[PDB]
Amino acid sequence: ADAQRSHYTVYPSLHIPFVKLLSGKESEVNVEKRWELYHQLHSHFH
Amino acid sequence: VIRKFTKKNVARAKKKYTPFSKRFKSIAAIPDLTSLPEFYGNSRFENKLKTTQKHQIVETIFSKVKKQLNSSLPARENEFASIYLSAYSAIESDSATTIYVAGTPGVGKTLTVREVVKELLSSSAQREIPDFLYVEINGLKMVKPTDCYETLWNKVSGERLTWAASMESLEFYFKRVPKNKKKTIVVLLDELDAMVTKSQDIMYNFFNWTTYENAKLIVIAVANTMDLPERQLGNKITSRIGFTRIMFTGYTHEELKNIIDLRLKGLNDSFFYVDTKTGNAILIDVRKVRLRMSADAIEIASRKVASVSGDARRALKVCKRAAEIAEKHYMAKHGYGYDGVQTVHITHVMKALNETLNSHVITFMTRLSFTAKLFIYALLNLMKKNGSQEQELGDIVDEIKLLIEVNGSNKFVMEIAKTLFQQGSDNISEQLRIISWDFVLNQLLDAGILFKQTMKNDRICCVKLNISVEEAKRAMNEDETLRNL
Amino acid sequence: SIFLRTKALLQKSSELVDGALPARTAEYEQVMNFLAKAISEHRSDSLYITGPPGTGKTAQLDMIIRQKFLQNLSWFELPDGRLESVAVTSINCISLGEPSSIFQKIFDSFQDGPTLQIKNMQHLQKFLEPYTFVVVLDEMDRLLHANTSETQSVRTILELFLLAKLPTVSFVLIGMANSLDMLPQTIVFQPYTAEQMYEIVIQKMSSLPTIIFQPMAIKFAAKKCAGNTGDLRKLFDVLRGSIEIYELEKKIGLNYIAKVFSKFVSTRTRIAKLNIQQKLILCTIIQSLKLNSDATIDESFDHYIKAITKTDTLAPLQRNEFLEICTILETCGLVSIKKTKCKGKTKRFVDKIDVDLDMREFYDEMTKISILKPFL
Ligand SMILES: Nc1ncnc2c1ncn2[C@@H]1O[C@H](COP(=O)(O)OP(=O)(O)OP(=O)(O)O)[C@@H](O)[C@H]1O
Ligand SMILES: Nc1ncnc2c1ncn2[C@@H]1O[C@H](COP(=O)(O)OP(=O)(O)OP(=O)(O)O)[C@@H](O)[C@H]1O
Ligand SMILES: [Mg+2]
Ligand SMILES: [Mg+2]
Repeated sequence: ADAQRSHYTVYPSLHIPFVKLLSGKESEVNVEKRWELYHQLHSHFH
Repeated sequence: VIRKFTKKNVARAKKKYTPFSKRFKSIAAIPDLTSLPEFYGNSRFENKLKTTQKHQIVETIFSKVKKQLNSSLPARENEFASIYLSAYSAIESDSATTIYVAGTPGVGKTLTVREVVKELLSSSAQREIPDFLYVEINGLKMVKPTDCYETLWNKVSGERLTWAASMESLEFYFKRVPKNKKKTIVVLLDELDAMVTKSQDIMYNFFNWTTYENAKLIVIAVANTMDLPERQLGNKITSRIGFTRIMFTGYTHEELKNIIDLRLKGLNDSFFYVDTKTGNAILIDVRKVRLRMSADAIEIASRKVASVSGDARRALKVCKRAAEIAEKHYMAKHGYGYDGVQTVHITHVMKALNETLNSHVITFMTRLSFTAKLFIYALLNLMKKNGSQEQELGDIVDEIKLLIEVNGSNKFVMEIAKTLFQQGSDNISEQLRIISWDFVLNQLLDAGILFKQTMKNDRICCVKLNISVEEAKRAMNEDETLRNL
Repeated sequence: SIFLRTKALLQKSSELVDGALPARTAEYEQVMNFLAKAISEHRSDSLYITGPPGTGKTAQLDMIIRQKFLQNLSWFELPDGRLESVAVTSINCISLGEPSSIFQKIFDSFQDGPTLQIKNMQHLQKFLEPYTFVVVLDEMDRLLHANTSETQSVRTILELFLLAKLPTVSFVLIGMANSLDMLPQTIVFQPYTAEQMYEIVIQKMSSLPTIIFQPMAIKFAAKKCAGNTGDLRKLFDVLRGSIEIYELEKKIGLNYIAKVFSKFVSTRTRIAKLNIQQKLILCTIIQSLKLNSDATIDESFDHYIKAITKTDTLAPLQRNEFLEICTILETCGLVSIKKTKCKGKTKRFVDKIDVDLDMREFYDEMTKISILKPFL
């Protein structure tokens, strides 16, 4: 059991974190455009 | 490149790192090692220390006696028989075994083991037993304790390897090599307690190779103590060493007599041509002189040594010291130099015995200065006052000051107070320590009379007597002044 | 002769002459219940064998490797009969530089080829992942790390016994150790009994034309050697010494076994050989270790000079004379002298006296002498 090991690496099995607002009735392109607006404002700050 | 430190004195031996298990392609490919030129042993400095005499030196009558009493077997016959029977049975059966021998110093362990292997080599020279290789490993003659691994393998194969490679080679040789391709090896492990490390790997390996079926190895282990495995070794090694252990007891006085008179067979009660011009004596202006040692002198020497230790070295050195005392008395009265009947009787032996037993300690504190004895007297007074076996140095300072200022009616104290506190000057101010205070303290520390603690405060640092209090008071009572107050 | 052959067969290096030791027939099946289980199903499990020294653990496991069995590839004949593949090595762990190299030592047994650097459990695991492998580890106690606290001392052994149970790796780990010198399945080799030692002795002596011992002698030796330490090496040494005493003094019999135990094994006789001057010194020394209880020679001698002045029995003697009588009591076996740093504000090396002689027999020998009774 790897839980009894001190450290172990994992290779797991296998597009934006912004979620759909307005009680789940937001447009998908509104979510993407919010993501790009946050990215440009955050870049302009940093 | 820039180095963080340097090692400019590294001296590294030319020893290979590859063990014997890789020396051949397989176990079946190993040849007969007995028919190998470098295996089993098949003195370049002895001409360095010679020179021409350009003189004829004088050998008096006592000189042959003193050379016959040097350390360089009438009483060891049962131990010889046991060690010989075990080693003989192990050699001629191709068996591996351990023979354990213990004893106090000088009781003949090394001499008996060497004579046993000499008689075994004589037996194998006339084909009574198979031929074997004899190896001596003395644990006190090794720089590192692992060097025994380097030594034994070099005695077996002729290779020079490093110690871990040597011990791998020895493990492979004892374990895997067949008996028909091998030779018997008898290993004397002398001073076994010196081969004891923190992890007992050397002891385990040496006694575990004797439990291998193919090893053909006999280990004679010589130790100080009967229960050295029980005191310092693990239970596996104690199991492998065995329960059968051979004790070499100290000699009784009849056996010490037998040893001494075996040393004095050819010159005791014998005549010499003495040549009294120079004193140089030749064994058969010139006189025929009988030389004898008293039998009662050997009796009292042997009795004292046998009661104390049973050491043969001690008995031989006592008789040699008696002969030296007699020779010094003899050469004093004639002026013979070095370039009737002369006897080593009872009194020379008694003066030789008592010169090791008289204590210089009380004689040493007798001949000290007044200030050192005053230190010791104040320390004794503090030890009896507060009952402590450890006194602060500031207390000793105050006690010395009190003894000087209380016994101020004593004439010696009147004469010595100005010396002790002003060095008799009346230009030196009055001192807080006496003159030679640090001198006598350091002197009693170098002599080992005192112990001092490592503190940098001088007043609260403590001091202890390392010698007996009875000796200190007996020294203090010999003085005329300190026994008065 | 036949004395020579019996002596050769009674050595600890004697040859092991269907695959079980003569008094071990239980435990061998237990190891079979580890082997024929995990060889067939290719499981990863860990065995751990304990026992006192000389219980047959190395001998039985070597017989198992010899008769019932990449470099060390063999065939294992199953009870079903599949003859399946296993690589078996046997490593004594004392002949190892560091404990942490044991994984590398596992690799050098099972390697033709490339030589990799293995300094952890992970490398040996990923080497053994794409393949079964059985490693017998003699002297498991050598894997302990000294002076490294209780948790970190068992570091390598936890790695070995954890990888010995890991899924989709094929590793069986048999670790023998000794209990007096120190989860996997635990098997204990119990110490041999006198009947088992009799069985072992007659089965070993069966190859000779005749048995040179009387059988009450063999049973007496077995009963006197068994117990809480049933070490077979001790019994072999006792019988070999009996043959040796017979050969020196000349069937064997009981008297030679008893003479072995008489020669190779008391404070009443030591006191009785002493001079009244020597007897007073021993009385003062045990009296000296009553008040101080960690006292030197010069503190014991100081107490001795106190006892004389209130009694005036015998002339008072000097310190060096006191030490040689104390050295006389070394060589007859009553007083013991060591050297260690004293416990106190000053820490330098002093010589001390310790005494362990039986106190029950000391008071009996000294109360008979009237002048010594003040000194108890
Ligand atoms: N039985 C003896 N007969 C004659 N000389 C003896 C006898 N025993 C000892 N000696 C002498 O005393 C010396 C010391 O003996 P040996 O070297 O064998 O002592 P040891 O028991 O090994 O002691 P240690 O523990 O100090 O090494 C010998 O070299 C020899 O000169
Ligand atoms: N049942 C037996 N029958 C015959 N010989 C035996 C038996 N058990 C042990 N022996 C022998 O006893 C000797 C020591 O046994 P072994 O080395 O196997 O002990 P051990 O339990 O591994 O002890 P240790 O922890 O000291 O290594 C060997 O010579 C071996 O052949
Ligand atoms: Mg010696
Ligand atoms: Mg074993």
